[PDB]
Amino acid sequence: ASSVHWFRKGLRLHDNPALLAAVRGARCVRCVYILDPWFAASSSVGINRWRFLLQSLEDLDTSLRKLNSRLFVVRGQPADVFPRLFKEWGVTRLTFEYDSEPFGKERDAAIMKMAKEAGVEVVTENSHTLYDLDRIIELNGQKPPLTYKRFQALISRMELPKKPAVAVSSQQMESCRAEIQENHDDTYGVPSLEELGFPTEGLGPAVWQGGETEALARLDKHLERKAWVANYERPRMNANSLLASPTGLSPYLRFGCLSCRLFYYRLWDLYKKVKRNSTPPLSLFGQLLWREFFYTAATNNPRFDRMEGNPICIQIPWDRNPEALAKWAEGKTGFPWIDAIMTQLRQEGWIHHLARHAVACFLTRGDLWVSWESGVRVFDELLLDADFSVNAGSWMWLSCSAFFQQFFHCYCPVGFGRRTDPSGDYIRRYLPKLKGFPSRYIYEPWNAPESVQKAAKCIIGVDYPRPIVNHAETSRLNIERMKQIYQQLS
Amino acid sequence: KYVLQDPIWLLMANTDDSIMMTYQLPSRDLQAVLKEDQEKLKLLQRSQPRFTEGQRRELREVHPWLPTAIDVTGCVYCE
Ligand SMILES: [Zn+2]
Repeated sequence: ASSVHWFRKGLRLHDNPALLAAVRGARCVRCVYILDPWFAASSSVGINRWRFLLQSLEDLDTSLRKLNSRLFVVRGQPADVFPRLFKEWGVTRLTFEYDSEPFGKERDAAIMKMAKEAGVEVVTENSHTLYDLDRIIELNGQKPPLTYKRFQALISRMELPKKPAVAVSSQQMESCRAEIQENHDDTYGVPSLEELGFPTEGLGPAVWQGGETEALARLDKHLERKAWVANYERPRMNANSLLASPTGLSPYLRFGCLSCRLFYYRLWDLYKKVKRNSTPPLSLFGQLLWREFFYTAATNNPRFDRMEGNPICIQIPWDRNPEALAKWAEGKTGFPWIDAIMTQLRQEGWIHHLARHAVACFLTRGDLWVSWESGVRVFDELLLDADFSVNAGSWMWLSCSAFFQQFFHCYCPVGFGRRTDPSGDYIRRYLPKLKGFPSRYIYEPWNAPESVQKAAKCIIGVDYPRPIVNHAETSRLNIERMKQIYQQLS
Repeated sequence: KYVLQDPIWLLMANTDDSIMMTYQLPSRDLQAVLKEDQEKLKLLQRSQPRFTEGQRRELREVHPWLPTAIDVTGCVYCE
């Protein structure tokens, strides 16, 4: 038995029911990530996600070193390399973690058609999600739950998520060092950002360090008294919450550097101990259940991330305005609360979900009437924890285009900031052209006494953008357009 | 040496300083831009999402049988 475990997500040694599978009958096996660095990356603006991916593989390599093995990044396409890799290695079987998302599925299947017709065995474990998503779907008449309320109900009636596998092996794997070619780094080394086409001069330490190793350490911090209280007990919105938490876990969950299940049965264990209750409210797991919901709402929906062709998305006459979408994307809307969320997003690769809500509102329903599926595009390159299902699902709800949950008033581009962080500490941080402005004026630098803009080294329209629109003006009109879509809706 | 390019949203847009630093959105009329939506909607209201009895019921549990979060004059902070 000689096999291959293929990494795409599930970038982790722990809770890997797929990497476990491959090793049990095996004589000698090898792991792979497959990348064509030459065409992999879509744009100059997407450095954070690729840096995160590459630190992740690098960690995987380090971890696999301690197993006297290494990670094999293979340049090419999962279509051209697989057959060759079959012949050169005589691999008896292939193991990889189930990808639910529509396009992955298709691709995964056509790569199953290939392995079967080449007489190689295949096992998929679904360890990216808590549940077998298909069963949630069959339990509901083989259709996906349309509301979060019904989603919740359906999973309370099913088994509990599988326990984290005891994935990792030493004396039963570490000595599977059959073949050792030292031409290795030259051919299967982990790419650098430059092979991807990114310039890495002047480049600081990643705010969000990749890898399973950073993920597991983060889990532990996440679950200590101070982080617990502040996140799970007395949650309050402060200027500090906007900041990238050292305990944040969303990116690690997305790449699979952390197991969503391990996270699950530890968030439970901590509740059990601290509250002396062995059956916790469902809302405790809220951040995971919403991730599940979406992975579920989209698995049989090839067009989940598009308005038209999507069976659950309201169709709406969004405007085209490429200059507007650009000013938004760049953080040059002229509205400091928005522009600083967009700036943070771009430098760091993460924003707080309410910063997301505010920014999603400004572009869609609130002020510019640009299609949400464009916001999804912008975040797909920028946001560490975005992916097909999670990112589009979220944007549908926020724009008022889907029925996952109760709608809610439009956050204000000027008000909702000064409530959230009155100090203006956040804005001064990400927009240093606006340091010498008093918090009083700062969220609205246009309606602030001219003397100040003169005596603040930045004048509006010259060093900082004049306001894309004015809020009340344009928001007075979209709300009626919004009612119209709903009046005339049956 | 490799040079990736700007993402599509930039390439499709005029992003020189006058657009970035001071482009403004237009000032319009309500009943003009309102009517156009009606026509496009008549096109659109084909997919429109349609559900069935099994699905149509769950919305009542989460939604007011809907203008609730929108039946207002502006948003909620500058009107
Ligand atoms: Zn407002």
